[PDB]
Amino acid sequence: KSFLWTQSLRRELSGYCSNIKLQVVKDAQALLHGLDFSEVSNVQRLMRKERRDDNDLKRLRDLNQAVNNLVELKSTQQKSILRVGTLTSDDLLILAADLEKLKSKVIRTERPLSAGVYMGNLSSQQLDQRRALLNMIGMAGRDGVVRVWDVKNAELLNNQFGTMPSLTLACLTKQGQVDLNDAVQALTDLGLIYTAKYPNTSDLDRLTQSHPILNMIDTKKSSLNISGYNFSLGAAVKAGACMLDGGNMLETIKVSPQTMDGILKSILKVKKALGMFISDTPGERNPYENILYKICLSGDGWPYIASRTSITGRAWENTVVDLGLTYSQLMTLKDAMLQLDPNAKTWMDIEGRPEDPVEIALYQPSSGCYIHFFREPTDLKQFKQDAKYSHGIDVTDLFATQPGLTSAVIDALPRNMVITCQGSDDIRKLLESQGRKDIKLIDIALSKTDSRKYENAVWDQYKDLCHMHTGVVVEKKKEEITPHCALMDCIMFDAAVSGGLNTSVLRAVLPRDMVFR
Amino acid sequence: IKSFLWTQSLRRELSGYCSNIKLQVVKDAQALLHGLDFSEVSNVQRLMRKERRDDNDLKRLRDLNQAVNNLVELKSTQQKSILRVGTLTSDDLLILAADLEKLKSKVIRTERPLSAGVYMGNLSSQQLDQRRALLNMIGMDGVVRVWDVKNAELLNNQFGTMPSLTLACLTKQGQVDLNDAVQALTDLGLIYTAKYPNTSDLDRLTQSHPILNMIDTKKSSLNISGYNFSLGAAVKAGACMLDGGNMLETIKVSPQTMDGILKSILKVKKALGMFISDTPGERNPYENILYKICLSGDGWPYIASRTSITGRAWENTVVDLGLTYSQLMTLKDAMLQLDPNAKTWMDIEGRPEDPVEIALYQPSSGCYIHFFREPTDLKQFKQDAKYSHGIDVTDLFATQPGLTSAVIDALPRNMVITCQGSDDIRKLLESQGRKDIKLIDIALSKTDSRKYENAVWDQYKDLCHMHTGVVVEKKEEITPHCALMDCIMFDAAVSGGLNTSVLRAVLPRDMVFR
Amino acid sequence: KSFLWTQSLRRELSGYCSNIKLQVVKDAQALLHGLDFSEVSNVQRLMRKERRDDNDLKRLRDLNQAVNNLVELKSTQQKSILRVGTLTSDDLLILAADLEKLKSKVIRTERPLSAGVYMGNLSSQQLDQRRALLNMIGMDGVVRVWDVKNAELLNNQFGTMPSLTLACLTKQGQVDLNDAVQALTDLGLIYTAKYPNTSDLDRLTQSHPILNMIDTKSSLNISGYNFSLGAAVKAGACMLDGGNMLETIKVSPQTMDGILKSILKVKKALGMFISDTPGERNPYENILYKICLSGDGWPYIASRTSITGRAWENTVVDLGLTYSQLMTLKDAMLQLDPNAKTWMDIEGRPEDPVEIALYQPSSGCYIHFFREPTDLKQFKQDAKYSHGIDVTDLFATQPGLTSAVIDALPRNMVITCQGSDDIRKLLESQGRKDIKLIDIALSKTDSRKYENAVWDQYKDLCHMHTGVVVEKKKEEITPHCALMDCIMFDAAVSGGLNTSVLRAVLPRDMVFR
Ligand SMILES: Cc1cn([C@H]2C[C@H](O)[C@@H](COP(=O)(O)OP(=O)(O)OP(=O)(O)O)O2)c(=O)[nH]c1=O
Ligand SMILES: Cc1cn([C@H]2C[C@H](O)[C@@H](COP(=O)(O)OP(=O)(O)OP(=O)(O)O)O2)c(=O)[nH]c1=O
Ligand SMILES: Cc1cn([C@H]2C[C@H](O)[C@@H](COP(=O)(O)OP(=O)(O)OP(=O)(O)O)O2)c(=O)[nH]c1=O
Ligand SMILES: [Zn+2]
Ligand SMILES: [Zn+2]
Ligand SMILES: [Zn+2]
Repeated sequence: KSFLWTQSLRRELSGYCSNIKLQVVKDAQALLHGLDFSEVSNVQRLMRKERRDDNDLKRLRDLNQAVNNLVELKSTQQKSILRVGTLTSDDLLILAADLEKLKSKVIRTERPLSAGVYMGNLSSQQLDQRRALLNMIGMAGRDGVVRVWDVKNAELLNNQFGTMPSLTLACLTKQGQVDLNDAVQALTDLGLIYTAKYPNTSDLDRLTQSHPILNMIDTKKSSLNISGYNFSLGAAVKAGACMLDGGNMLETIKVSPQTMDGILKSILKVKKALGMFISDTPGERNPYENILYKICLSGDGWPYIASRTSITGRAWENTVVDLGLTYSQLMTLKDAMLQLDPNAKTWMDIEGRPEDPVEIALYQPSSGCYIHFFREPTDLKQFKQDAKYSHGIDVTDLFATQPGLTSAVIDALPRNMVITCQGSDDIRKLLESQGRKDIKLIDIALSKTDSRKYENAVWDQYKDLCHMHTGVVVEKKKEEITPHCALMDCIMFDAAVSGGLNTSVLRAVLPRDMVFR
Repeated sequence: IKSFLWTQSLRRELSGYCSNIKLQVVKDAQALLHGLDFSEVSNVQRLMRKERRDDNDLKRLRDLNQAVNNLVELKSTQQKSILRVGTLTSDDLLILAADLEKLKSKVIRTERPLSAGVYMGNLSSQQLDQRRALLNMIGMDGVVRVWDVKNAELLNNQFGTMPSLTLACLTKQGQVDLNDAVQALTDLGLIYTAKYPNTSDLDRLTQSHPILNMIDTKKSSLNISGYNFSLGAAVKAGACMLDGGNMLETIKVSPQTMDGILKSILKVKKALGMFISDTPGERNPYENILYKICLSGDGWPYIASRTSITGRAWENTVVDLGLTYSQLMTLKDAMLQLDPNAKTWMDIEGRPEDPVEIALYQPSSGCYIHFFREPTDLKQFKQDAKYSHGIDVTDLFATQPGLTSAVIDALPRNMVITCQGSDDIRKLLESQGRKDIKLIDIALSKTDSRKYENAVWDQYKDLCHMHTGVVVEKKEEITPHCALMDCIMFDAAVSGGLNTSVLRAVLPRDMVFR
Repeated sequence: KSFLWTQSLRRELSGYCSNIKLQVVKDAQALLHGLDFSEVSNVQRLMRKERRDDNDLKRLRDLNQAVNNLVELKSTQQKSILRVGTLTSDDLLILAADLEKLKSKVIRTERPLSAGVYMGNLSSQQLDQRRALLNMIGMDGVVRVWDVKNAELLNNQFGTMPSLTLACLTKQGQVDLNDAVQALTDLGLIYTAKYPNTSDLDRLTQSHPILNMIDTKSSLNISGYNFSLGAAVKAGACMLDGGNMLETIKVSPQTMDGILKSILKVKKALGMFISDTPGERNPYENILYKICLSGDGWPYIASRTSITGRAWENTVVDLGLTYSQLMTLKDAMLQLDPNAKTWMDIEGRPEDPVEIALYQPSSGCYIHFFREPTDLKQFKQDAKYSHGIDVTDLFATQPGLTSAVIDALPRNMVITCQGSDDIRKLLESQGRKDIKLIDIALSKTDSRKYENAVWDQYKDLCHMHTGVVVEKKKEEITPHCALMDCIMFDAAVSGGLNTSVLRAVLPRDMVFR
């Protein structure tokens, strides 16, 4: 049971807990004195939209920044590198495994909000499976892709949605029109129930007769559904936890670079004692997934309750362990593939020979999504020739690429997809070698001159999407020419067929974290 | 804890008998705030602070209880219940009877010493420690007692807690708004859905709910009143504020639902392995619910005013289908009242090898042992009836067997016993293997022996109802000889007079009769 | 820390230390000239076995005997009675309390090697707790190292001795005696200032190749034929000219009280104590064990393999179960399979029992113990018509075991018995209702078919029944023993009686005293 994991974590981590009521209340007073609550109200309106854009994201990020400026309980950017010492060698293997698993769960929980899930012309079963994923993660339109956030840089969504007890307190007070004191009291009572049990709707009902301010709490919302400006029971419980000058609440834990390793060691002791685990399914976190994510985000702050909105990066980026895709990876890849329209015109192109590919790309011009990844060659002799005369890739730059993607991506391609390419024999052979004989191919056969008419235009617009081509490439007359990229080739070949290049933002299908290791 | 597991299982099984009584408890607490003299509440708290209380004190208590009972609608009323086969099986009733007998013994050894008392004077270090241990377990001239009273049965059911009274006292005597106490106790009730609240929980609750600092966590269910603020009292009241959670506290019992409730308790018992402990002191959840329900087939066993209920649980609920181990513990404990060093008379009626009435009397503290035995020699008995005791043999059927051996076994080591016989007493004590007891033969003349005979019967007639037959001497009719009255009159003869004095029965008048 | 305690003991006992290097080398030279080191190799092979039997034990005890025959540094059987004198009355109370605590720690450490611990079908939480204990002490479904008829033959068979360690290194490491001597001397030097650790040993091996024969991973589940760091350090302590090494202490009956008095001065000064943790001995538990084994010998370094008895039996103080005994009892109970068929039977009434037995026939273990009666009048009837126990023979039995054993019985056991009503009441008395009972109800006649075969095999298991017992008809009959009953009631249900070694769950010195 989840509360048992929590109580044992409380028992084990008691020495890292503190009484922070005063500081949370002072932060709440600073917001009350300093924050535009009509702008809070404005951000609540934006979170009620089914579809949000960069203008919506800017409003949220600016408000988060204004909140951050007024409070003292703030997390600071602190990369942590975990080495043998307080943590054992086996401790470190356990932690690196569990963080790989959390990376998978978090990406599959958050990414489709921005990447999107195609929900148009699909079979009954596909629609059912997809709906199940969407429902599980708390998730229109065009076309027919379901996507909550349409933004140029999805990375600007990181860490912008956490609840903070001082904000929750200031907003209950100001937006609910009660005295700060009555707000503190209602939360204290919820805090007290939480010493003994997770509070439920029935418990909260009884509390609302005492404190009508608790009527603002929606018991149907989860942390998947909310921002720091919304009133979930989760937000209220976390605030109430902070009001006790008393009892080992995990929400009051502070981490510093001096206590990180020990706090993690204590978590691993409870992990082994209770058999806690990271789940393979996306959506809501268990107590262990939650504590581990919060601690690893920053070795300097209050993991549960400080303002975390100025923190860049993910927890698996901010805390690293120092001494064929996995199941976790394959699930990420499968769900990322759901963004593709199986019916749409889809280009494919490769660099390297089809029995030895080093760069592969697929491109759907209509929605603008692309698949793009790399493979280390087997035949280094032939690679060197292809490097001089085609692709200009330095082999040593491929060392950091994720192995196994060629198989895995090709296996995950929609059944009966139709692929368009420039030179059909190479593609067929590659697809057949990976066991896909069902994919139909359209060979375009453009002339060499017609093929590269939009070459300069494509590289002018889209250069930032590929940095792999570093070597000078020549052609026999020898003259220097622009290197061939699988991805740019899909885009220029499509532009040549279409008779023009549009200025479109493109959407990467694979996470960068999967393309490279 | 195993105990809270027992409570939670009972809550599940019994949920259909629970009810939403928030509004009634609060309305009752409202009638008390409007109606009750809270200076008298305060007066009764003063009296509960005394180490020694008397009948005047018990008076104030019962009268204030009557005042409380007159103001509230949540009241249990007198309802005797007889359990017969039906909803409860043959096997069920055996279990409940075995369990009530266990509870009875436990409860008496817990409560009776508060008024009967325990001698703590001139005893060995071993005995003093063993007695101190018992005393600590139960909340407590050589005798330590708390209630010095004429009729101790007037203590029954005068000390329960009740949600409405606790709420009304918190409010008035704490000087906070009613809603404030409700709020604080609600919180306490919420915690009690998940655990039994402890001192730590109370500490954290008080920091925001100052009203709770009136609860002193040292005070216990045992030796405290409905007017005092124990954690138990607050927890019970909070249980009533939720209107949910299947709180045992909100159960109502009627003559129609009694057998069904006890059947569900028995179900939980078999499933959890619940039991009545033979240890005195704090009640486990099984012992406690069993007590509370069997007190009345009509009320709210946990939270109603019960102070108008006469009788005890094993008297108001009965199963219709020598000493047991449970009684021998009760017996061995009741005997602790005696001062081994005091002057002690012993007299018997019937010959030494066939006793029918035995008595011992310690004139200094006024306590007495008195019981009966069925004769083996019916021939010699009828002669004894005509010439000595006038006891009708059939009136002895109703007396408890095996007291002769158990009492003589439990008599304190090295006691000096005074008697108008010595020889019949010796033989009998030797018969039971008590050679260590020293005897003083007083050898009074026939006529000096019975100088105070009328005086003694005049004052103490109600203490023995067993002598019914006409007794003659060579013939003229004479006053029958009673073992108890003889001890008293022989003592008066030696003393040169008889004091007007209340005596104390060492044995429960409930162990003498079956 | 333990080295702190060692340092203080060295300061205070220094007058009892002597230089014994010459005698140690002489003994090692006697072994080198006399001992069969192929047989030493054979006993090392036997100690590598995870499970060992009585043939293995005989090999060890015969080799130990051969060693003992060859050396002059040997301890002699010498019982010590401690009386008021050099030790004060309070000294004697401290020492009595400590020997009781040490007895508990020692039994909890060594006894499971032979009694066994059940590690079969149990919860996750039980297996974790039991694994922790087994790891602490250096250790079908029952894990045991020694499967032997008489585990007392294990006593004093595993001590390290400097002459043997020195002889074995020399011969089996194929170096000159002087090379081993100088190597251990250097180790002894380090020991004047610290307990040598792995880095110290690693450093020394680079100048002394012989020292790589030593393992750094203890004194538990090894012998004197093993090359532990402990044995090598002990040998090294003997190689030094002075420096107050506890290893060189000699005790006699004249010095014994004075040595103990001095230890107690250190105990008081440092706050030394006997731990309740099973496993490795701290220096106070160690010196007290070694001194109290014999009042005549070299407690750390002599051959001890001919001494019978334990330290709390060989040294005694003449002046309801303790915490230490309850710890011992809880651990003893780990031997039982909670899932196995288990008989129970009692003599005396359930309210007043005087003999209790439980028996698991598959594994062969039995719980068996006594209690003094409350009602002597009923007891005397039971003595004449059932059990034949003389009440004065119950005086010497350990009280408090009824409550303690029953409270300690595995959760959810199923118990088989002949007549269920008395067992129920007794179990109910200690609030054990989780224990399910099976009433086997054999006829009186079928009951006791195997009565004579059981007594013929197992008489030595109960000596309590001395009274003549009779059955009205009046004729003499065989007294009824709770233990023998479980055994014969089992044989009747099984249709035969196997010849089977039985194992007592409880230590004998827990049943008595
Ligand atoms: C991008 C986005 C995420 N979310 C949700 C999904 C993210 O996984 C989640 C991250 O929240 P945090 O994990 O940032 O929120 P929290 O720390 O308060 O969580 P908890 O209550 O356990 O302490 O926010 C939204 O509700 N709306 C959005 O638009
Ligand atoms: C004789 C005497 C009895 N008693 C009481 C102690 C107990 O309150 C009472 C027995 O309990 P009730 O069952 O009388 O008390 P309760 O129902 O409130 O207990 P709980 O909180 O568990 O519901 O006998 C005294 O307090 N003082 C006395 O002097
Ligand atoms: C029963 C049994 C005991 N033992 C032994 C291991 C230890 O050597 C022995 C304890 O012996 P001593 O206590 O006899 O050991 P020691 O004096 O050599 O050790 P040290 O001076 O370094 O503290 O218990 C086994 O090894 N296996 C067994 O099966
Ligand atoms: Zn490229
Ligand atoms: Zn009479
Ligand atoms: Zn026997």
